[PDB]
Amino acid sequence: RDADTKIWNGMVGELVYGKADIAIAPLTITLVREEVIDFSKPFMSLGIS
Amino acid sequence: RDADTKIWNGMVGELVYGKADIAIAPLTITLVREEVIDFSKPFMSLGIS
Amino acid sequence: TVVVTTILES
Ligand SMILES: NS(=O)(=O)c1cc2c(cc1Cl)N[C@H]([C@H]1C[C@H]3C=C[C@@H]1C3)NS2(=O)=O
Repeated sequence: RDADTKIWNGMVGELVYGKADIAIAPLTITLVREEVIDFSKPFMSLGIS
Repeated sequence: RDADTKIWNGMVGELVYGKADIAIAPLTITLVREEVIDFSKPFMSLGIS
Repeated sequence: TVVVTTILES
């Protein structure tokens, strides 16, 4: 979501607005973007290093 | 799965057949299970060792 | 209630 505006932008936002179809990207599964769109099972796992 | 029967002998056979509701267990997300049950997103990471 | 099945493993 946008800072101070809470409007969805980005690769998440493109899938929100119908333009994008699938996002096969280094994109972290997050609770807040789980709310808007679907996720698959994770394909890579990693931590903050 | 059983040979010639497909009836699961174990926890998920209790989960598929209306007996059990939720299965919170060390249950491996493999393709055979997820095509006929649902999984949530994983909660622990591991491997063959 | 709901049924919360498990397997016995430490
Ligand atoms: N090492 S890694 O992060 O590239 C990585 C990450 C993952 C792998 C395999 C590898 Cl090699 N498989 C798992 C799979 C096992 C079950 C849980 C999620 C899928 C189905 N997904 S994962 O946890 O996202």
